Amino acid sequence: MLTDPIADMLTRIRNATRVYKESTDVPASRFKEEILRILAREGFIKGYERVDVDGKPYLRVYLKYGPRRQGPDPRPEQVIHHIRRISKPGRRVYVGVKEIPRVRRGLGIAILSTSKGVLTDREARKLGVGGELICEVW
Amino acid sequence: PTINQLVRKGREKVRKKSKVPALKGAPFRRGVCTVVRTVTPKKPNSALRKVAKVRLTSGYEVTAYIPGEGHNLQEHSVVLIRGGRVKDLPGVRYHIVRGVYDAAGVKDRKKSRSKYGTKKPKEA
Amino acid sequence: PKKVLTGVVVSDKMQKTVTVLVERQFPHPLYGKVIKRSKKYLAHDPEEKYKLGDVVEIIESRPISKRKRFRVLRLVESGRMDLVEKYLIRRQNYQSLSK
Amino acid sequence: RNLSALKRHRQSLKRRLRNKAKKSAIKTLSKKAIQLAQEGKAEEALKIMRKAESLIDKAAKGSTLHKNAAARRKSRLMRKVRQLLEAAGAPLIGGGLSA
Amino acid sequence: GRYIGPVCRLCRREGVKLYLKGERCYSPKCAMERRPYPPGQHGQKRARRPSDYAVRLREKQKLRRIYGISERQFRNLFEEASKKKGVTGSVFLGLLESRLDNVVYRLGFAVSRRQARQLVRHGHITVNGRRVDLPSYRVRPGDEIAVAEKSRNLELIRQNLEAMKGRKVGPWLSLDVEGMKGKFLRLPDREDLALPVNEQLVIEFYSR
Amino acid sequence: MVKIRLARFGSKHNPHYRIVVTDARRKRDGKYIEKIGYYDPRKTTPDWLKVDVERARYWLSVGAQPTDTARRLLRQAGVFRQE
RNA sequence: GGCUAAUCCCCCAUGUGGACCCGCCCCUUGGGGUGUGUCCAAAGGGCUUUGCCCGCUUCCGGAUGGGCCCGCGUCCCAUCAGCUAGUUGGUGGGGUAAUGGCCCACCAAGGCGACGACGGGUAGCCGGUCUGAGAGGAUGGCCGGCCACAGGGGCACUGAGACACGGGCCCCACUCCUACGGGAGGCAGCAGUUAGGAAUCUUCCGCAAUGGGCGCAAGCCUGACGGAGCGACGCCGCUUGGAGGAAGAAGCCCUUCGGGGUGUAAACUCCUGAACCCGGGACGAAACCCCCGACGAGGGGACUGACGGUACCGGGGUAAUAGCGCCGGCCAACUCCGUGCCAGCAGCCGCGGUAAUACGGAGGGCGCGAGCGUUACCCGGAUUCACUGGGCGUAAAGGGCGUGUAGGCGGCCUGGGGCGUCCCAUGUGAAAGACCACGGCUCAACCGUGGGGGAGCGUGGGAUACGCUCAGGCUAGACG
Ligand SMILES: [Mg+2]
Ligand SMILES: [Mg+2]
Ligand SMILES: [Mg+2]
Ligand SMILES: [Mg+2]
Ligand SMILES: [Mg+2]
Ligand SMILES: [Mg+2]
Ligand SMILES: [Mg+2]
Ligand SMILES: [Mg+2]
Ligand SMILES: [Mg+2]
Ligand SMILES: [Mg+2]
Ligand SMILES: [Mg+2]
Ligand SMILES: [Mg+2]
Ligand SMILES: [Mg+2]
Ligand SMILES: [Mg+2]
Ligand SMILES: [Mg+2]
Ligand SMILES: [Mg+2]
Ligand SMILES: [Mg+2]
Ligand SMILES: [Mg+2]
Ligand SMILES: [Mg+2]
Ligand SMILES: [Mg+2]
Ligand SMILES: [Mg+2]
Ligand SMILES: [Mg+2]
Ligand SMILES: [Mg+2]
Ligand SMILES: [Mg+2]
Ligand SMILES: [Mg+2]
Ligand SMILES: [Mg+2]
Ligand SMILES: [Mg+2]
Ligand SMILES: [Mg+2]
Ligand SMILES: [Mg+2]
Ligand SMILES: [Mg+2]
Ligand SMILES: [Mg+2]
Ligand SMILES: [Mg+2]
Ligand SMILES: [Mg+2]
Ligand SMILES: [Mg+2]
Ligand SMILES: [Mg+2]
Ligand SMILES: [Mg+2]
Ligand SMILES: [Mg+2]
Ligand SMILES: [Mg+2]
Ligand SMILES: [Mg+2]
Ligand SMILES: [Mg+2]
Ligand SMILES: [Mg+2]
Ligand SMILES: [Mg+2]
Ligand SMILES: [Mg+2]
Ligand SMILES: [Mg+2]
Ligand SMILES: [Mg+2]
Ligand SMILES: [Mg+2]
Ligand SMILES: [Mg+2]
Ligand SMILES: [Mg+2]
Ligand SMILES: [Mg+2]
Ligand SMILES: [Mg+2]
Ligand SMILES: [Mg+2]
Ligand SMILES: [Mg+2]
Ligand SMILES: [Mg+2]
Ligand SMILES: [Mg+2]
Ligand SMILES: [Mg+2]
Ligand SMILES: [Mg+2]
Ligand SMILES: [Mg+2]
Ligand SMILES: [Mg+2]
Ligand SMILES: [Mg+2]
Ligand SMILES: [Mg+2]
Ligand SMILES: [Mg+2]
Ligand SMILES: [Mg+2]
Ligand SMILES: [Mg+2]
Ligand SMILES: [Mg+2]
Ligand SMILES: [Mg+2]
Ligand SMILES: [Mg+2]
Ligand SMILES: [Mg+2]
Ligand SMILES: [Mg+2]
Ligand SMILES: [Mg+2]
Ligand SMILES: [Mg+2]
Ligand SMILES: [Mg+2]
Ligand SMILES: [Mg+2]
Ligand SMILES: [Mg+2]
Ligand SMILES: [Mg+2]
Ligand SMILES: [Mg+2]
Ligand SMILES: [Mg+2]
Ligand SMILES: [Mg+2]
Ligand SMILES: [Mg+2]
Ligand SMILES: [Mg+2]
Ligand SMILES: [Mg+2]
Ligand SMILES: [Mg+2]
Ligand SMILES: [Mg+2]
Ligand SMILES: [Mg+2]
Ligand SMILES: [Mg+2]
Ligand SMILES: [Mg+2]
Ligand SMILES: [Mg+2]
Ligand SMILES: [Mg+2]
Ligand SMILES: [Mg+2]
Ligand SMILES: [Mg+2]
Ligand SMILES: [Mg+2]
Ligand SMILES: [Zn+2]
Repeated sequence: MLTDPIADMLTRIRNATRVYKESTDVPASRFKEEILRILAREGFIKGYERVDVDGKPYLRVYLKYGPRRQGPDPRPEQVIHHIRRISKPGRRVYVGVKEIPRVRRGLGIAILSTSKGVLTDREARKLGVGGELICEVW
Repeated sequence: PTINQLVRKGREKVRKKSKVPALKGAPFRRGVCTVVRTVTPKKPNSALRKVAKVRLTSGYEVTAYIPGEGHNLQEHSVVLIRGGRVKDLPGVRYHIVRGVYDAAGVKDRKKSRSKYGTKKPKEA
Repeated sequence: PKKVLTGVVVSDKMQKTVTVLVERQFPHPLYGKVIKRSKKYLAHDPEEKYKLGDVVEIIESRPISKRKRFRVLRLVESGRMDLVEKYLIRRQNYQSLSK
Repeated sequence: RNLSALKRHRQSLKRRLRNKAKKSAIKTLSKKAIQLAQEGKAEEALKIMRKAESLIDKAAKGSTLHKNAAARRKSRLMRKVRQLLEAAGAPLIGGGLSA
Repeated sequence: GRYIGPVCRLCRREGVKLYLKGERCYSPKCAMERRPYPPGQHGQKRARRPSDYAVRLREKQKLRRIYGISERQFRNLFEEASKKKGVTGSVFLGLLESRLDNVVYRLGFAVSRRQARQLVRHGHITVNGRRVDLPSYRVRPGDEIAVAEKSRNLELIRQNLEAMKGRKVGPWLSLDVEGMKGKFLRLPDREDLALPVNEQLVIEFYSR
Repeated sequence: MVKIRLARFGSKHNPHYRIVVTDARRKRDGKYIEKIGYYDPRKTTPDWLKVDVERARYWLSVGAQPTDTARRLLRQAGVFRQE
């Protein structure tokens, strides 16, 4: 069995971007869909869309990269420099509203699952709620 | 270790073990001498070091180094123990306070008199 | 507020008394994971109403005896013997790990 | 030496021999009543019970047998007297108790 | 008791001119003139490249010797400045400038820092009508720093204020030369002081 | 007996008292119930005595007994003044 | 053995009221009301003696203070794995202010344990304190809160309250008295003695303040306390001068013998005036008390100091303690001489067996400065027990392999619950400390006033993404 779908999706994205792929198929679920929506709104991925692979539902995450570079290693700069699951099964993480971290001095995001839905750090702070600290992205 | 493993067993604090059982944890400990001896040092050095076996007020029997150039210490004189080992003499884990109880300070010592315990001279 | 807990009646064998098992979740104070510990309270059953495997509420009471400071407030959910079987199996496992 | 707090100790002993005495009387009357209730003599047991209740309240008047300890003794006494009386009861006097 | 002894040897050891002699660190006699090298037998020898700790230490020493304080009050005032809101270096400099004796020197009542410390210590100085003999006394903005009328007849004070005619005073200060008054207008900023010291080096020194 | 008295909270040669409601059986500098004023004998400030009268009026209505000095200070702020 | 008083004790009466058995009602564990029956009260003293004051009795309530109970938290060893006979529960009883195996009799055979029982080791706990970027580690002296003990062990009496430090009984050890039969003791109260130890103070002053006990008050008591003394033990402030003064005295040091250094440092010129002398000289102190008004309010008045003639103000006035560590690298500061694997230094690396910047002295220098070093201990660095924040192919580390128990972890969709989770309100989080602001001692240390913050837990309300749970559904995992 697959034991952490959210971390699995994050790692699919991490590997796909580390080899500069165009898209990636992640097994589909509403919670993953919300995470992907937050990513697309924050500009980390070009986007995503529902798809069917051999009858089973999946999510095509279309990733984005920087421009091609000079000198040796012309591989473009990554847009998702870093992705890291935080609250994983076996050690769940919950933060209050004063405990919401500032990711990379604001240049990054923290995705929270809260009573009011899945938000970013800024969104949860302006909303004034805390919740499960899912992942850092920057 | 998993988090569950750390909940079940957890990290183990590391105990320190005192290098100096000059007991009661006291800074100094007075005693009576048994032997005043000259001992040969370890491999890389060569000299004649003046040490003293001591019976202590804590019921302990140790060996202490005699600092300075010359000492008035004898077989049955009382002395104070300061602590601190001598790298090149295995066995002596303690030092001797000079200028205390029988062990007069180093005569004609003019540079470092806090250590070696000698009074301030006069300049005519 | 007299404390009210919820547990499963795990032992019947006493007169006018039941042994209830009450669970409790809380985050570990350093490692943060949600750990689940349980405790057996002795509840006072005056009418012998409650039987083994029942899920009842327990209420803080004026002491009935030594180790007895709680009374069975009411029945919540009657007759789930799986938790009782878990307790019995855990206790039976003590036959090993001795010599 | 020779602190006059000694006086207190002296007084103490006095007070002891007072309290003791009173207390003993109470007990010797109480049994005297209960026995007669056990043997089916309503009037005599009632009379002794009234005397015992009076003695108990008088001991409560002083530092001997003060707050609700006296009510305890009176309650237990009247309970045992009325209960023991119910063997061909016939509450003859009817004074000590409420009808 | 602060440092008491030969001073211009510290003009030399720090390599920079620090006028704690008052005058004569102006006239060509400071011994920084025609002898800029440090004191001792090895003064005129080549200087080996100093480590980072050496640079930080010499900078902090330069500052402390300039203001003439002991290391104890120096470090305690530094911690005080570190706890306050604002840049630690500029706040530290302003607190050092707030010292009563340093203010007496800044107002030109004394020729040097040590002379100002003595004029304070002996009660010749007035603060808001009252006398203060504590050189470590801190002057708040708005306080009036004058000379007690008992000491107004003194020849040294009249000499110093005779030379103070036409001379200019710090922008965060002001004084009336005839009535011997004076006013600590505001705390001086980093620019207000011409101190030949890099305060960031002192901050980095106390980092360890 | 709950009382109203003074607790010396200054320093050596600098006495500063807290007018305080406390059980008489505790230390004079120990734990108290309510702090209902402060007294400064040297009178080094414009305000050297404050009371918060109505609280003292309450605690007197329930049976607190002030010290002669405490009663003096309470009357000085007019806890008893009834016109 | 005898006499005698009372706010000592007893009996009767009065029953506002209260207590108790039984009945009823409302509440719901023994809360409140009610009916009859039974039982229960008391003390006088003082004056300005016709009125008031100090008291006394029963009761309801308030307040403060406590008793008992419960959730949760509270060190090490598993080379401590089984523990348990009042032990677990019941009925009745005893005891208490009060629940209770708290104790007792009888009945049942239970209770606890790997979620650390039992055993052993260590240890008063907390507010806080030290350190640390923080998490965390360590600690709990002093001040404040709670606990426990009063030579060791047990026991009760008196009382609202003790199982009572300066109360009592008994056993035990010790010291003293002893007519040998028997007695008296209890500083872990303030000083002080002695022992032990590296080491920790005066057999001080005082009731003037603050607080306590008794008293109508006057007042008495108070080694609580307020002060003083001793000790650089800590913190803070201060002095040992300031300015002028030689391309630069002697001495000492090095030298390429030309000189360089100590160095404006000294001498010396002038000025200021630590100490000490002289005089004035406190705040802390206003009530209690007196008197007017009714011993109230209010108004006004007067007695009251240990510190101490100290602090402080005014006048006069002398240039008037410097020491300690270090100078090979870490680490800031270098040369000469002397010693030659000796004598010695040493935190680690390491120096010294003939030029030693590392030994010893000198000169000079660096660091601090009434301190400076040393030892011990705690944290730190140490991300070296790694939650933040580490690892296991060859460096320490994958268990010889499997089966599987407890436990940990759990695919997709919908819904109910709202336990975790989150939010709001509120209660609590004492004071001191910490933080911020203002202020009081000439400044600070110190202290006051005010403000802010705060994890956790209680209660009420709300949110439902995730975790959980319950119900239903699906087939991608699993099995067939
Ligand atoms: Mg050798
Ligand atoms: Mg049963
Ligand atoms: Mg029972
Ligand atoms: Mg078993
Ligand atoms: Mg008496
Ligand atoms: Mg009898
Ligand atoms: Mg009693
Ligand atoms: Mg700052
Ligand atoms: Mg300005
Ligand atoms: Mg630092
Ligand atoms: Mg008390
Ligand atoms: Mg009133
Ligand atoms: Mg007689
Ligand atoms: Mg007689
Ligand atoms: Mg008679
Ligand atoms: Mg009477
Ligand atoms: Mg009567
Ligand atoms: Mg009636
Ligand atoms: Mg009646
Ligand atoms: Mg037994
Ligand atoms: Mg039995
Ligand atoms: Mg039975
Ligand atoms: Mg019972
Ligand atoms: Mg458990
Ligand atoms: Mg112990
Ligand atoms: Mg800190
Ligand atoms: Mg602790
Ligand atoms: Mg303690
Ligand atoms: Mg003490
Ligand atoms: Mg004991
Ligand atoms: Mg005892
Ligand atoms: Mg009494
Ligand atoms: Mg009692
Ligand atoms: Mg006791
Ligand atoms: Mg005693
Ligand atoms: Mg006593
Ligand atoms: Mg006796
Ligand atoms: Mg001794
Ligand atoms: Mg003292
Ligand atoms: Mg008094
Ligand atoms: Mg008094
Ligand atoms: Mg009178
Ligand atoms: Mg006396
Ligand atoms: Mg005292
Ligand atoms: Mg000394
Ligand atoms: Mg100092
Ligand atoms: Mg020369
Ligand atoms: Mg000079
Ligand atoms: Mg003069
Ligand atoms: Mg006065
Ligand atoms: Mg006055
Ligand atoms: Mg009159
Ligand atoms: Mg009046
Ligand atoms: Mg008086
Ligand atoms: Mg006097
Ligand atoms: Mg003077
Ligand atoms: Mg001189
Ligand atoms: Mg160096
Ligand atoms: Mg050395
Ligand atoms: Mg030679
Ligand atoms: Mg040589
Ligand atoms: Mg050699
Ligand atoms: Mg050398
Ligand atoms: Mg060295
Ligand atoms: Mg040397
Ligand atoms: Mg020197
Ligand atoms: Mg020291
Ligand atoms: Mg360490
Ligand atoms: Mg660590
Ligand atoms: Mg660290
Ligand atoms: Mg290690
Ligand atoms: Mg880790
Ligand atoms: Mg490692
Ligand atoms: Mg190998
Ligand atoms: Mg290996
Ligand atoms: Mg293997
Ligand atoms: Mg192996
Ligand atoms: Mg399972
Ligand atoms: Mg799931
Ligand atoms: Mg589960
Ligand atoms: Mg909820
Ligand atoms: Mg709150
Ligand atoms: Mg606070
Ligand atoms: Mg405060
Ligand atoms: Mg001020
Ligand atoms: Mg809530
Ligand atoms: Mg909902
Ligand atoms: Mg749901
Ligand atoms: Mg299902
Ligand atoms: Mg199918
Ligand atoms: Zn100069």
